Amino acid sequence: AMVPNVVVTGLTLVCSSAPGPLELDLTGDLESFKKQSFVLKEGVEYRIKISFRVNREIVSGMKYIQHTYRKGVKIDKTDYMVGSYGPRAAAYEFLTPVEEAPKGMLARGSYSIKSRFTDDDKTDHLSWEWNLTIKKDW
Repeated sequence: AMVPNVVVTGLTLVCSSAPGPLELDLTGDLESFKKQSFVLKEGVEYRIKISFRVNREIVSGMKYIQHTYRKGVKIDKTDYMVGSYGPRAAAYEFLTPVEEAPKGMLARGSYSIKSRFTDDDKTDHLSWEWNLTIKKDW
């Protein structure tokens, strides 16, 4: 009861080219993302931004983990060391390095991503699943 020490609040694809917002509110119903997708134009640059709050005490070794699937088949895994954080009023933001969306006809289509935010105590701060659809155009 009932403000947890760590609350993962959002995922955003930061993409200058995109004509609309690309945000998941992670304080919401996580199951809903499975039938939703972010659309990205092929080859566009973007970062993933994870927003999270620390409310009471230091947390060490925060880590963001992504696994990428295509048609239910695992194709990639990436781990990002986020670091050690103490409490503060404002949400922290972790940004992945710039990446490009896949490009070329064979690579277009939908991909699913399983995301986890954890720490060196292996706490399941949040796990969620979301989809990315790569298209010729926005």
